[PDB]
Amino acid sequence: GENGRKTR
Amino acid sequence: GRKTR
Amino acid sequence: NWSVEDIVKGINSNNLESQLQATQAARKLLSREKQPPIDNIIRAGLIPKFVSFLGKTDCSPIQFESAWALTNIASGTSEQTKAVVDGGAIPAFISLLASPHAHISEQAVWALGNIAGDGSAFRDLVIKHGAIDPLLALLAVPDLSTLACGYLRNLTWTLSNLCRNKNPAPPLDAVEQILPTLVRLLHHNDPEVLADSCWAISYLTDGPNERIEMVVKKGVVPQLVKLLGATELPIVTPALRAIGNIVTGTDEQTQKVIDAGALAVFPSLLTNPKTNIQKEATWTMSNITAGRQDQIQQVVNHGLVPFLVGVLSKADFKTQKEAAWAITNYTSGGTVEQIVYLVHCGIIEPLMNLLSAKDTKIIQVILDAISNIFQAAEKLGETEKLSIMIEECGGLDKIEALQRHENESVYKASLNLIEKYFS
Repeated sequence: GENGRKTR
Repeated sequence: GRKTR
Repeated sequence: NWSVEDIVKGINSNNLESQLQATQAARKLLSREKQPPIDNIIRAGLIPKFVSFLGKTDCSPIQFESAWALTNIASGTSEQTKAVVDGGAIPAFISLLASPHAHISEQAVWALGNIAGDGSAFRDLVIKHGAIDPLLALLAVPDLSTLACGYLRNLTWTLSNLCRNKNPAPPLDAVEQILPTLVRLLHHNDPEVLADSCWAISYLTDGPNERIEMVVKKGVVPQLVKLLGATELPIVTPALRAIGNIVTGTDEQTQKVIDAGALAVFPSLLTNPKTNIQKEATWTMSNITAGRQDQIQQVVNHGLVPFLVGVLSKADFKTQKEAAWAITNYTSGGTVEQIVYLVHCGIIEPLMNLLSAKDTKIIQVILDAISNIFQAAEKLGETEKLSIMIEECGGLDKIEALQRHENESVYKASLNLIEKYFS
């Protein structure tokens, strides 16, 4: 993935 | 020339 | 499911177990799918208390719950991530990297990844607080396969965010320190680790030639070419981006890509059903056809010229623009024999057909290629045989129209060939 932030 | 992108 | 008011009451109770249950309730609120009340928890002033709980080494449950709660806040907008940083969370999370509990250390890695992912400023601030050394120490094992799968994926993703966001690029010594570990991850057998390692390499190669050289010197090009032929699109996309960045460098750096066998993958890349893969593969080709004549010859020998003809004839318009750039670079630096081979593959008619596009730039690019082909025609003496080809496929009454165009580059770049090769 190339996403800046992940939520958990 | 080179196209940077 | 608690209200924010009840969470504030429990955290303000100065009862550690009450604060733990209130923090866990906050973690569950922030873990909702539908609209986590991040702003409400921020306005309640809970972030400084969450950060304080990160240091409660005797109560590791409350360390874990606050770290998770802060991680979900830092995953939000830039202002929400700023609130986590403004609460002093960066040095607190870096201390948590040394936690003996893997789930707590992993949560700290996750949070630092969200913070560094905001942009170059928070990335560099995470580096200034000294996060790279403890992060790397977590991967200091002889075989990565002994680490937990989710633990390894989170470390790869976080290290990848430390490589992102130019203006400015990451510090040189930081990339220097990171790169050997990143190469280990680029060889790991996990598809998600491979994707994020490829993205990081693509970030590091999105820079001047000096940045590309650091990556190429580590020998990753053969592995990038191998991952270029993977069946997973999440792996091909970053690998092709990294390859495309490297061929924007010097001719010698471009030659390493060719030597690794990258050109043998492009028949399928230039016909890939994913529109963006075709566009990026064609962009990569345009920067290879801008190289030396022996490198253009490699494109010829791999049978890639017919594939450029096909992309120019039928593709998404942005891919056709990259193909026109590839032909213009090809004709600009190629030999007469190479340019003749290009015409024999049928480049003229799809080149003429794209002179109807209302995009002004591609018209200038195409008119440049036609001029270069005519220069090769003058050297052979077939300057008139080519004029008939452009006339037969309808290209002659497309250049006449470009004479009555508003842009002054196509203005003159249309009368020039009318006056020389047709009139």
